[PDB]
Amino acid sequence: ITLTENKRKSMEKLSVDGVISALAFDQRGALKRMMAQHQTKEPTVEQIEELKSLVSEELTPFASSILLDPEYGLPASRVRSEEAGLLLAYEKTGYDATTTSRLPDCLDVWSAKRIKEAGAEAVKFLLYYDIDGDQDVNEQKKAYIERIGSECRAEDIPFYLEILTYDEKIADNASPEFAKVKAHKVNEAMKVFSKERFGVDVLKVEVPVNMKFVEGFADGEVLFTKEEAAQAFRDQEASTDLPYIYLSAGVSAKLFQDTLVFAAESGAKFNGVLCGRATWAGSVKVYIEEGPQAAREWLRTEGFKNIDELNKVLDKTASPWTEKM
Amino acid sequence: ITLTENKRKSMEKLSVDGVISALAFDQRGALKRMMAQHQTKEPTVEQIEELKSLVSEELTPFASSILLDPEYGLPASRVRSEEAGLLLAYEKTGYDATTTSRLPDCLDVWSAKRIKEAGAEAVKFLLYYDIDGDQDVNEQKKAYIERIGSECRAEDIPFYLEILTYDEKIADNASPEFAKVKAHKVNEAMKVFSKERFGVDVLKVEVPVNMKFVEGFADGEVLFTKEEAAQAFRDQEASTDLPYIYLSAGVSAKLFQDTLVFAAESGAKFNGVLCGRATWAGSVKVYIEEGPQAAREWLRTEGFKNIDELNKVLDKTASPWTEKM
Ligand SMILES: O=C[C@H](O)COP(=O)(O)O
Ligand SMILES: *[C@H](CO)COP(=O)(O)O
Ligand SMILES: [Ca+2]
Ligand SMILES: [Ca+2]
Ligand SMILES: [Ca+2]
Ligand SMILES: [Ca+2]
Repeated sequence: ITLTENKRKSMEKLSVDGVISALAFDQRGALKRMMAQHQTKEPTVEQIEELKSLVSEELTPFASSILLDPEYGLPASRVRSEEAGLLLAYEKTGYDATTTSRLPDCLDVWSAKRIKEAGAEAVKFLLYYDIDGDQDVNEQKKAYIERIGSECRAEDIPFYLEILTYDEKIADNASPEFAKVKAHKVNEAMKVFSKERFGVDVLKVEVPVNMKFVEGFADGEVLFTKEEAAQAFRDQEASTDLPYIYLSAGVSAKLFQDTLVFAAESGAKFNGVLCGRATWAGSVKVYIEEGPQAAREWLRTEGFKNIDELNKVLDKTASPWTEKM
Repeated sequence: ITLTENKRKSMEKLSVDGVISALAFDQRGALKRMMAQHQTKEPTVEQIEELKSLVSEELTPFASSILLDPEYGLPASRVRSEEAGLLLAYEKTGYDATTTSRLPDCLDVWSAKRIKEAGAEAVKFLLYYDIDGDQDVNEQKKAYIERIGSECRAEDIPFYLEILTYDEKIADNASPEFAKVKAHKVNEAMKVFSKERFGVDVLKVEVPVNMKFVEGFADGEVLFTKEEAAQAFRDQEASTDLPYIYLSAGVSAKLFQDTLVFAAESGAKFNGVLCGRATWAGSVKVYIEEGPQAAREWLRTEGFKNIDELNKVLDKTASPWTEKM
């Protein structure tokens, strides 16, 4: 539903047996903030590019594909395992914090055609979306996604749409107040962007619940029973017929793995993950303070353990996207 | 050079016997300024939408198609002649005069898909381009046209690219200084955007010379001879294999008509025109002052006479785009 020959071939290069076990490292401003916590000077371009190349070289042998940004990640893309596919990010990093609109914007000197010419098997785009937000803002966001979806249809390259939800009136998405509305924000946004007019091939989405407030997982206030959390996962599955994959949102590797198990037990038929920080977060401190060689040894030990255990979990929880397309 | 079935059918709906005799009325800010100089109050949306409808309803019976803007011309597009095709402008009007980059920008809540859904047979986009300008600026512009070209391929709708040339250093493009380089600006820009990667189907371009400085046409200072001018047109013909049409550029109708004859004599194989103010400008004064009914009679008399004379010149100067495709 309903891949062209070329789009199918690219999807196969990004997955194994219909499951996407992709490594995500297109973070730019978020990576800079992480490195800023560990050194005096400002993170330089050589540091950004080198660290991306280390993660790509050491960990892509254990992923079906890697997501990188064209601004700092092109060197890293050339050192990935020959068995791993490539996704390239298309959006500018971050958003304007002085306003609530968080309007999307493509990299200035890039296009879907140039992403394909750079060797990518997919275009990835991040959209911030408040389903309950200003209707004129959301009309502009939907028109923008339509353009990108049309680009990808013309270039015949899969369109991976990442949706991060928020509320114009809630400052912290980690708060209990946002947790109470998160399922609504996520599942209704997925329903909108599963419409044919947007040309999405795979949705990259948050889990529809903040697991730190679910019974059995919560260390403090409990907002949801397990059955209530399970129902949010079943609503998410009932919100789209497209393939969708989960992002880690920077939670610990263990919590993300436990969440995937819970998702599968609840009835969610997710088709993999695009997991970033939960895998390689710890390499940042080591690289900045210890250097590149020490970072390699971290990736070969702690990094491998994160992605290896994730792969074991994906093997028993994820469903193949070939059942949907 | 090649067209899909639907792109070819749309091109036929925009032309007559392979000739494009299109009426241009996508003006917005410029039209508002023409109205402001005839009344005290500020022009209203109702006035703008009504005048576009009068022009569309009265003059489209004598044109192969009409170019309108989605912001005020959608009512006018519905009262157009059944035999006239529709083109819709896609770009935001004007440019920021505080800088020299003149970067393109699409209408916020529009896309090629929505333009097609609004009933258009083609997408029209305007690009300001200085072939000698800042290389990074032009790289961003080229990337931008690639996206729009890809959209139009996906939606299977002809892409009409309008190129207006300028110089980052020369303020007035009507000056003698700019006339001595206009041929370089026009012809070289046509070479760039004739490349397959931009997906252009038709170019809306200026004549490669300021005829007001050509021997026999200039009422004062003479910069070029007819032989030098004729060579500029032959260079323009040799700069693209795509169909291309001339824009009136606001010059007098008589001068524009004489330029089409001179172009055909020099060897230019242009495929039509997109003429606007030179055909209907006189109705603005009548409409604002004498009202909508007086403007209608002006269009049925003087307005018809203008477009009728133009069509008679086109029948003796324009070449069919079917000979290039
Ligand atoms: O630039 C600021 C953003 O919050 C960082 O996120 P990003 O690196 O994924 O674009
Ligand atoms: C998506 C990045 O583009 C996945 O990032 P993550 O750290 O897992 O949330
Ligand atoms: Ca091999
Ligand atoms: Ca489903
Ligand atoms: Ca299973
Ligand atoms: Ca005619």
